[PDB]
Amino acid sequence: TDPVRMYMREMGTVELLTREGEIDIAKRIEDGINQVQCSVAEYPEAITYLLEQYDRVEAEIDPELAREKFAELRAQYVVTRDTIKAKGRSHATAQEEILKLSEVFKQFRLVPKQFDYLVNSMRVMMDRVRTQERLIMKLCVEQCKMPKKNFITLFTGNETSDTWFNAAIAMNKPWSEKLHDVSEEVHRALQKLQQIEEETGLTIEQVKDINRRMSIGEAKARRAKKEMVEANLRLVISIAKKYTNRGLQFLDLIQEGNIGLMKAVDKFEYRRGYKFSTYATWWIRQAITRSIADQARTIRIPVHMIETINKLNRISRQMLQEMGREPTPEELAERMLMPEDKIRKVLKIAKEPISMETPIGDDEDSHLGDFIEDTTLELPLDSATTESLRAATHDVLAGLTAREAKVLRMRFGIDMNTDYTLEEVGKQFDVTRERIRQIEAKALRKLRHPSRSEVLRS
Amino acid sequence: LKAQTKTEEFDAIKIALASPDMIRSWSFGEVKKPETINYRTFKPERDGLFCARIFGPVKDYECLCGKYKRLKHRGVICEKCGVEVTQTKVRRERMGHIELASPTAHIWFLKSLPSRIGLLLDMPLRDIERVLYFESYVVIEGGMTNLERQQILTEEQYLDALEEFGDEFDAKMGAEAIQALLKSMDLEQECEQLREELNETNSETKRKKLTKRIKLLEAFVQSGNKPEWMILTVLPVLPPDLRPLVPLDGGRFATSDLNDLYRRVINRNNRLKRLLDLAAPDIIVRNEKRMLQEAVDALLDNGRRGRAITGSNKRPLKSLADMIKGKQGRFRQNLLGKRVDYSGRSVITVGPYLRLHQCGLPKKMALELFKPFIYGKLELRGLATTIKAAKKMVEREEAVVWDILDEVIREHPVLLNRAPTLHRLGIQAFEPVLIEGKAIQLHPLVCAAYNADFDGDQMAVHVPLTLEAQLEARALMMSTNNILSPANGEPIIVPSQDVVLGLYYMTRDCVNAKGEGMVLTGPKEAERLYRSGLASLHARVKVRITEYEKDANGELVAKTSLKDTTVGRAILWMIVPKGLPYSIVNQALGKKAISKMLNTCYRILGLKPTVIFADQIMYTGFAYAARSGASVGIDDMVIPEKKHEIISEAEAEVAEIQEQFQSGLVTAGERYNKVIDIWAAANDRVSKAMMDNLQTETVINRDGQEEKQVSFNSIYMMADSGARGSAAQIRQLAGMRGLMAKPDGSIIETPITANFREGLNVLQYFISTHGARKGLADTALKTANSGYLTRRLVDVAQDLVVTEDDCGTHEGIMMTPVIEGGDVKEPLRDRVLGRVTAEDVLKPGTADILVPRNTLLHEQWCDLLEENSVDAVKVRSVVSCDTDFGVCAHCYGRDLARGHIINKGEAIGVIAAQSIGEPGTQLTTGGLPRVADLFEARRPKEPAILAEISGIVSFGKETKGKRRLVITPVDGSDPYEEMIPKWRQLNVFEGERVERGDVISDGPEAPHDILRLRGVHAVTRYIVNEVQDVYRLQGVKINDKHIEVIVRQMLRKATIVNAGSSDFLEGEQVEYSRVKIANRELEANGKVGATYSRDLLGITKASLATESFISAASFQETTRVLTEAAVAGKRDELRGLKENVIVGRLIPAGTGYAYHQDRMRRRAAG
Ligand SMILES: CCCC/C(C)=C/C=C(\C)C(=O)c1c(O)cc([C@H](C)CC/C=C/NC(=O)OC)oc1=O
Ligand SMILES: [Mg+2]
Ligand SMILES: [Zn+2]
Ligand SMILES: [Zn+2]
Repeated sequence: TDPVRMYMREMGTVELLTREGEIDIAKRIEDGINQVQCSVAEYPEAITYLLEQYDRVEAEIDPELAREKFAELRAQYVVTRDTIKAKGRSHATAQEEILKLSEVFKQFRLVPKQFDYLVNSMRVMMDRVRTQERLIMKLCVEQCKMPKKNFITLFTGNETSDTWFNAAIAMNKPWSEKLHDVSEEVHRALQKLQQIEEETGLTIEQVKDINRRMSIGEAKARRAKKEMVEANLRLVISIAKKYTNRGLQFLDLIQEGNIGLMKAVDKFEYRRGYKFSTYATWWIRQAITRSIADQARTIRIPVHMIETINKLNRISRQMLQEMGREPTPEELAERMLMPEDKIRKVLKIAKEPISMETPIGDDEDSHLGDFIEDTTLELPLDSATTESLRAATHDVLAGLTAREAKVLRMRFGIDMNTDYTLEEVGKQFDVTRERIRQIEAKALRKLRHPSRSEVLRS
Repeated sequence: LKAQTKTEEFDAIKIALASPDMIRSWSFGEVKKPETINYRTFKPERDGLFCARIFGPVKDYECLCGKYKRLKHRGVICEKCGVEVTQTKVRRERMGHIELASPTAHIWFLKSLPSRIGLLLDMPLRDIERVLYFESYVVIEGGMTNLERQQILTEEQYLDALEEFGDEFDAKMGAEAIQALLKSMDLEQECEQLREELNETNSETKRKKLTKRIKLLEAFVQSGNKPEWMILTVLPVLPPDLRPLVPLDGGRFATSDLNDLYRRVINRNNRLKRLLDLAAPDIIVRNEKRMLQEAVDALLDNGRRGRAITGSNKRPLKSLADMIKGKQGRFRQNLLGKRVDYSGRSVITVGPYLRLHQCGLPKKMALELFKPFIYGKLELRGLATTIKAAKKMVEREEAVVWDILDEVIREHPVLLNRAPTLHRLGIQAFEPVLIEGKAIQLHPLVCAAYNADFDGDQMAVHVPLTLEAQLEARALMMSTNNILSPANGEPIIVPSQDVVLGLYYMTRDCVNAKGEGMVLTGPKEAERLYRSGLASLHARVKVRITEYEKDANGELVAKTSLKDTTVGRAILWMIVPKGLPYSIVNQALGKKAISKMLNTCYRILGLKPTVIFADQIMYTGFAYAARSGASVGIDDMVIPEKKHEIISEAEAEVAEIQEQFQSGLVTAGERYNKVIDIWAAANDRVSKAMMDNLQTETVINRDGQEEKQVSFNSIYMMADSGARGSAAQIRQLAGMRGLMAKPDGSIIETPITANFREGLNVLQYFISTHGARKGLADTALKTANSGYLTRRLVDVAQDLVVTEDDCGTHEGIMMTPVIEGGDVKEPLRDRVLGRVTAEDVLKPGTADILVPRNTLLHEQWCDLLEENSVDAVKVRSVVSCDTDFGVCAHCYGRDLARGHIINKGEAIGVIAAQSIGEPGTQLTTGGLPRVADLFEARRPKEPAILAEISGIVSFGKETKGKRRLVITPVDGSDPYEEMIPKWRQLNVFEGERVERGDVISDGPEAPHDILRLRGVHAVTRYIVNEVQDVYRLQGVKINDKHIEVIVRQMLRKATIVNAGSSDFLEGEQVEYSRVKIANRELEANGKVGATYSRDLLGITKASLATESFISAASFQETTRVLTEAAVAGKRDELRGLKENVIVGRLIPAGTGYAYHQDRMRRRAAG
C-alpha cells in the first residue's frame, strides 16, 4: 500500500525491553568476541603473520614500550613450539604453555582493518582446504562409481595422507578398481592439503574446529547485536522526527538514524552504568544530522559551509527585528568574523535552485527551460563565414612561394595539425632560425593587397 | 558482397525489452555518487550524475584535467581524468547505468493496466505487491509436495510448512521471488495446455478469456524478450546534457527534475549497498529495498503511487514518463509542433492590386527573411568582398541591397498561413510583392478560404528553401491551383462581398434611364457611352454582341446576335472569355450565381483562363462598387408603414386568450402555448410586411404612367446581392426583432417587438443579453469541440493514400436523389457527378448503353443523364474499393480543387478528415456531437430491434422480465429465440413472416446491427444520409466521398467465422484476411476456410489499431502503448505518414509517394 506504514507496522512487533535483557545481551555479544578471540588466539599463522608485519611496520603510541610486549609474546611462542615438536608433555602440559601463549594473545585491542583480513585469511585458507577436499570426492565417489558410504569411512581418518586411497583399491570391492584413473589426481590434492598442514602449520583435521568456534562465536554475537538494534527502532524516529523536512525526506533520515543507532550498539561496554539510550542519541543525532548536510542539495557542500550559513540565516532573522527593516551584506558581514564578498560569494551557493521544469505562464503552458538559450553552439552565419575564412585565406597562401606557405602553415597548424613552433619549424627544414624569421615577415609585407581578409576582419 | 556495419538508410524501428548486459552495452559507465558539480569551481565531479569521465568533456575538444587541449589530441584520453577529448556534444548522447543492490521492479509493466507481470503470471495484482513490500512469502516450484507454485504463505505458515518439507519446495519473498518466478516459468508449456483447455471446454467467458490470454502469450515468445527482464538489476541513466545543470544570470541555477529524482535512487541504493556490509537487521534492509523500489518508480512514472513531491517546491516532479513528446491522450492535445527558422508574421491588410498569385510583404521582413540568399547573391555579383562584410552592407541597409533583394525574390514563393489551420488551404503559396509598411497584404478573393477578415487577424509567413519546395510551393500550394474547394467541387475563390455588390450593381436595370432604348455597336461603345456621362448603367438597351460556342469537335464556333440587354451588362461582357454564352450575364447576377459563372469558365476553358477571369472579375467588381456610392444612413431601413398597426391587433388576441384563461375556458400550459404562436405569427407578418414594401416600392414612371421595380434602397441591394445581410437580420432592423427565450431555454411569451432603428427599452435590452451571451458561449465551445473532433478523424484517416490505380471491381453503391418526403432534399445529380460507375447505364428503354461500365461522370454525361430521365445509379466508392492497404483511383471518384480524377499518391485520408471537421464549427438529437454519434458508432439510448433472422415468428415461455422470441425458418433450424424486455411497445405482425432486419420495435437503431443484418451498402448509407441531414440542414456542402472514406476506416476490422490458419473467433483486419484467404483460395490448401464477419468500430476505437505503433502511441494512452508494445517486441516498418515525419524523413504520399515506392521494392528485393 504505502512503504512508510509498512515500515512502521513492520516495526509494530514491539518486542520492548527492560534493563535486564538489556545488559544480558551485552555479554552474549562479548562471549562471541572472546570465543572467537580465543578462537583466533589459536592461530600460529595468525600470529606468524603478526610477526611479519611487525617487522614491516617496525622496519617501516610509544615504540620502546611496543618493543617490550612483543618480547613477552615472542618469548612465549618459541617455547610453545617445542611443547609441540619436542613433544614434551604430550599436548597435555605442553598444551598448557600453548595455552599461556594464547592468553598473552587475548589481551588488548588493535585496528579492525588487519582483522577482517585474518578473519578472511583463515577462512580463505579454510577455502583451499575444502577446495582440495571438494576435488577428491568427485574424483572417487562420482568418478570411481564409488559409494559415499565407503568414502567417509576411510577418507575421514586422515583427509591428507593417501591411507584411504590405496586402502579402498585393495579392498577388492567392485568400486575399487576405478580409483586408478585418478591416481595422478588424488596424489595432487593430498599434496596441497598436507601443504596447508604445512602452510597453516596445523593438521587439516584440527584446523576446522577453531575456525568454526569463531564462526559460531560469530553468530552468537552477530545474532546478539541484531537483537539489540531492533529494540530501539522507536528511539530513532523520535529524534529523527526532529530533523525532518530539512532538505531530506523522512524515511531517509530515519534509515540513517537506524545506522547511527546500529553504530552505537557496537561501541558500548555494558560494564558502564551509563544507561544505553543517551549513548544512542548522540550516535543517532550523529549520522542523521551529518547525514543531511553532505547529501541534500543538488550541489554538494562542505560542512562548515552549512554551518557558516545557518549562522547567517539565524542572525538575519535575529537582525531583522533589531533593525525592523532590512540587513545589508556590509552590515551583515559586520556582525561577523566575516570579510564581505566572501560573504557575497557565500549567498550565491545557497538556493537549491529552481527546477527548469517549472511552469511560467500558460501562454501555451510554457516551461522555464523551454527558454534557456544555448551558448555553446555556433551560429550558422557565424559558422559559414569561418568556412569562408579557411577558403579565402587558403585562396591567398597559394599566391605565395610554395616554400614560404609551408612555412607559415607550419607555424599556424593551417591545413595541418599541431601548430609548429616558430623555431622547430626550422630544425625541420634546417635553415634555422632567424633565417626563417625573415621569411615569415616577408609574408606579412604582402598586405598591400589583402582587401580580402582585411574585410573578413572587423 | 557486403552487408554493412556502419551507418545507413535504415528503415523500421525495433522496440523491446532490455537485457542488463544489453543495457550495459549502453553505458559509458556507472554513476555511483549523488554529486553534481563542484560547488565552488562549478566543475562536474566525477564520477557521479554528471561527469566527464563518463559522459564527456564539457567544452569542445578538451580534457577535464586539461593537460590536453588541442584540436590535435582528439581521441586521446587524459591520463588523469577519464576523458577522451571530443566535442562536448557527446554529453548529450552518451548514457550511464547503475548497479542495484536489490533487483527491482519496473513500474510500467507492474501497473500499466493489465499488468504484464500480472497476466503473464496469471497471478493477480494485489498479491505481487503483497510479495514485494514483503507482506507475504510466495511459493515457487513447490514440486510434488503440498502446495501450488504461485501459491502464497504467511511467514508463520512458511515456517510451519518449512519444518515439514526441508527442501524440495521453494518459497521466497521480495523482488527475487517474482524475478525467481519469471525466470522459471515456461510458456510454451502452458499454452499447449491452454491450447487443450481451449479445446476441452466450450464456453464464451472462457474462450474469451482463455484464447485471448494465449494470444497475448506466444506473442511474447515471438518477441525475443525474457520475463526475468521485466525486472531491473541495472538501470540506465539518461545522458547528462539533457537533464542539464545550466547556470543563470545572478548565478542562481536551474536543472531538470530527473536530477533530484536520480539523486534519490543513487542515495538509497548505496546506503543500502552499505547496509549489507553492516550486516544490518533484515527488518531495516527489508525497509530499504522497499524504499528503493519507491525511488525508482519515482524516476520512471511518477504518479503511480504516492507521487514524490518536487523537492523545494510543493509541486510534483517530472518523470521520464512525463517527458515523452507527442505524449497525448486521451485525448487532446496539439503538438506545437516545433518552432522554425525562416519564418515570421504580422497584422495583415487588403491590397487589392494583387493578382491572385501574389501578396504584399513588407520591405523589412522580406529583408531579414531572405538574408543569406542576399549574402550570397551580393558577393556573387561581387558587390561584396566577403560575406562578413556582405552582412555589414545589409546591416547597413545600403541602398544597393534593396535592388539586389528584388533579384533573389523574382520567382520565389513564400508560405502564408493563418490562424486555426483547418483545411489544407490554411496555407497557400504566393509570389511576393515588395512593400513599405510592416503589414502583410492579402489577395481579397482568398480571404474567404482562410477565413480572415481584417479586424486584426495575423497571418504568418514561411520560406520554401529547397529547390524542391520552391516547386512544391509553386505547383501545388501556389494560390491558383486552389480555387476548387477540395471539400466540395465548387469554387472557393468566389467573389466575396464588397465586390458582388458592384457586380450585382452593374448587372442591373433601372426602369427609365439615361438611354432607355438606344442601340450600340458593342460594349466598346457601351462603356464609352457611360464614362461620357451619357447612359445609365442599367438603362435597358439592345446591343450587338458576339458569343462563341465550341459545340463542335473540340472547336470554337462564333455567333453574333442583337441581344436585348443593358449597358452595364454590356460592359461586363467585355470581361467574359470566348466560350461563354452571353446568356450568362444577361440578368442581374448574385454572388449566388456568380461563383457559378466562375466554375463554368473553369469546367469549359479550364484553369488559367478561369483564373485571369477571376482577378478581372474582382478588379472590376470593386470599381463599380465605389462608383455606385452605395452607403447606408438611418433612412434606408424601412419600418413598414403598418408595423405598429398589427402589433396591437395581435396585442388583441392575447387579452382575449387571457379573458378565457381566467375564465378557465382554457388552461395555463394551454394558454401560454397558445399566446406564443400569435406573437410568432405577427413577427412573420411584420416580417413580410416590410419585405413586401422594401422589396419593390421603387415606383417609377417612364413616358407614361407608373411602374414599380426591384428597389435600389442601399440595403436591399446588399442582401439581394449576397454581399451581405440576411432578411432574417433585416427583420431585426425594420420590423419586430424575434422573441427572446429566457435561460430555461423557455422562450418568453412576449417578443422584442421594437427594433434597431427604434430604441430598445431597458427590459428589451436585458432579455436580449442572456441570448447573445449564451451564443458567444456556444461558439466558444462548438469551436473547442469541432477541433477535438477533427484531431480524432485525421488521427484515423491519415495513413491512407490513393495507392492502387483501379482496383478493378464491379462493386459499387447505389445512388438515388435524396428525396426527404416532400421535395428532393438534394438532387441526384449533385450526389453523383465525379463518380465512376460500376456497370454500363441503359436509358429508359434499353439495349441502350448510355454510359459504359466505369466511366467518370462529367457534366455533359450528367446532362446526358438528366436529359434521359435517368434516376438512380450504382457507383464506385471507396468503401467498395477492393484495393487493400489503399484506395484505387477508380473506386474513388474525381475531386480535387483540380478537376480530373484523383492522381495516385494524394493523401485523400487527411484531406477527407479536413473538409469535415473544418466547417463543423458552424454547426448547431442533433448538431455537432450528434455527428460524433455517427462516427463514434454510439448506440442510441433506446434502440430498435429487428428481424434477427428472416422467417416466421412466435413467442415462447413468458414475461419473465423478458419474452423469449422464437423466429421460425420455413426450411432451416428454427431455434432463434431472443429474450426481450416487453416493457416497450412492439410493431411487428404476430403470425407474420419477418424479413430479417425488419422493424421489431420502433425507435432509433444501432449501426453495428444494420451493418450485421441489413448490409454494408446499407449501413454505409446510414452513416452518411444521417451525417448529411446535419450539415445539409446548415447549408453546408460536404461531398459524401470523404465520409465514406472515414467510414471505411471504421470497418477495418472483421470477425472470422471459420479457420485453417487463423485463430477461429478472433477479430481481424479485413485487410489481412483479404490477403490470407487469397493465400488459400487456390493457394496452399482450402484450409478451409476461413470466413469472417465485418465489424463496426468507433472511429476512435478504430484508430488505436494502427500497424504503426508510433502512430498509435501518439493518439491514446501512451504509457500503455509502449509498455504493452515493447513487450511483444514490435517493429514499426514505417509506411504510415506521421511516424515518418516524427523521425523526420520523407512523407510516403505527395511527392514523396513517387520516392518511397522506389525503395519498398528494394526491400524484399535481392
Ligand atoms: C514518443 C511517441 C510520440 C512520438 C512523437 C509524436 C514525437 C514528437 C516529437 C519528438 C516532437 O517534438 C514533435 C515532432 O517530432 C513532430 C511534430 C510535428 C508537428 C508532427 C505532428 C503531426 C504529425 N503528423 C500527423 O499527425 O499526420 C499528418 O511535432 C512535435 O511536437
Ligand atoms: Mg478576425
Ligand atoms: Zn585530463
Ligand atoms: Zn477501388
